[PDB]
Amino acid sequence: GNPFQANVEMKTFMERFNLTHHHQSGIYVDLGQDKEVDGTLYREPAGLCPIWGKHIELQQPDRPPYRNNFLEDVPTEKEYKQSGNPLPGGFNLNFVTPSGQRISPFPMELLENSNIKASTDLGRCAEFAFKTVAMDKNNKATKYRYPFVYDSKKRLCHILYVSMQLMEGKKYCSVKGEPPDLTWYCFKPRKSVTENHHLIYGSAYVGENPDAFISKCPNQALRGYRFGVWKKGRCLDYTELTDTVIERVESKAQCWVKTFENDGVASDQPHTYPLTSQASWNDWWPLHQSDQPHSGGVGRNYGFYYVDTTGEGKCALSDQVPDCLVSDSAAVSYTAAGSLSEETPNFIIPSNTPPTPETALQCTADKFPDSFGACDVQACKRQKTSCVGGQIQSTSVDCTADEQNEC
Ligand SMILES: *[C@@H]1O[C@H](CO)[C@@H](O)[C@H](O)[C@H]1NC(C)=O
Repeated sequence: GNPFQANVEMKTFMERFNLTHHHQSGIYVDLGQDKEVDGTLYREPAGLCPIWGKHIELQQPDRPPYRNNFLEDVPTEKEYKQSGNPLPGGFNLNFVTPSGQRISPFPMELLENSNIKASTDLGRCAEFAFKTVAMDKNNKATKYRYPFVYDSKKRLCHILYVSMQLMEGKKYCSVKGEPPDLTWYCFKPRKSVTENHHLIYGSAYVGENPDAFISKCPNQALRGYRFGVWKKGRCLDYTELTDTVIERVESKAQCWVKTFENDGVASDQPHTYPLTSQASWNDWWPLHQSDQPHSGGVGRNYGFYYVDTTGEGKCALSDQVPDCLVSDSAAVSYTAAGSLSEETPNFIIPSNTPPTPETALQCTADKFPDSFGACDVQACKRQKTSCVGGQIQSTSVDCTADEQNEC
C-alpha cells in the first residue's frame, strides 16, 4: 500500500513529475524530432514541457559589437561583414512580414486575439511558436517549428531562429573570439541561482495543446517534500537509494541548478558533431546524424535540497522517476524542467477556464488516521503515513519493540 499509488488523486499528482511520460524529450538539450527543410534533414526541439529558467549562455568576444545575449536578433549578412568573426547577435528570429510587421519578440497583449486559444500567457507564447513554422526557400510552409522563450517579465514572446543549444570545442567554435577565424561562437544551456528565472524556454510543441503543460508538467518546485521511490513497503527518499548522487550545497537554488546542469540530465546532444566538408560549423540548426541520441526525457532530472543531521545543506540527485514523497518541511524538490520558486506565478493561471486543483496532498486528521506499514527488517524502519496541519505526512519511523527482534 503505497498511499501515493492507492489513492488515485495522489497518483495523478505524482504523474506530473514523470518527465519521460509527458515531456518525452531532452531537457538540457532538446532535439527530439527531425524535419527536412529545403532537402536537408534537421534536428528539431520536440519536448512538451516548458523549461523554466533555461537560457543559452553565449561565448562571444567581450567587446563591441557583441551582446552575449541569445535573445538578440540573428545577425544580418551586412552585420557579420562589419563585425568579423565570430557571428555577432543572438538566436532571435529577425524576419519581417511583407507588411513589415516584426515576428519576434511579439507582445503578449497582441496575443490575448481569438486565433489564439491558450488560456494562460505562457501557453499563448507556446501556441504562437507552434503556429510559426520555418518557410522553405521557395516560400512554402514547412513542418519545422522554432523553439521559443517567454520573457515573463517584459511579457514578450521570442521565437528563436537558432534551435541549436550546445556547441563547444575549437573544432567548431570560438570562445571569446579565440581562435579568430571561426564563424561560430561557442554556447551552452544554463540556469542560474540568480539570473533569468523569468525566462522560460520550450519547443514549439508545448503549444500544440497549449493548456496541457499546466497540469501535466512539473512547473514549480515542490516545497516541504522529498522525492522518493516505494521500496520494501515504505517510501525511500533518494538519500536511501544506491545510485543517487549527493552533493553539498550552500543554498537550495544551487540544488535547483544542479538538477538541470548535472552530467546525467536528459540531453539529446551527440558526443561528436556531424562530418561535413565545411571549414567549420556553418548552420543555424543542428544537422541530423545517424548516431544522434534521443533521451526521450530519461535522465538524472530529479532532486531535492535537504539538511542532513550534521546540519549540512545537501542536494540528492536521481534519475529515478518519483512514485512517492517523504514529507520534510525544510526540503524542496526540483526537476530539470521546473522553476526555483514553489509559488504558482500569475502567467500560468488562466487569464479567463477554472484553475486545475492540486488538493491531493491536503488532508483532515479525522478522515486520514495514522497508518503504519510493516517493518522493513533490512533497515529496521516502517512507513508512517498521517495528517498534520491539513497536510499529508509520509516518513519512516522506528518499528515496534516486537518487530525489532526481527531486524
Ligand atoms: C514514467 O513514464 C514512462 C513512460 O510512460 C513509464 O515507462 C514509467 O513507468 C513511468 N514511471 C513511473 C510511473 O514511475
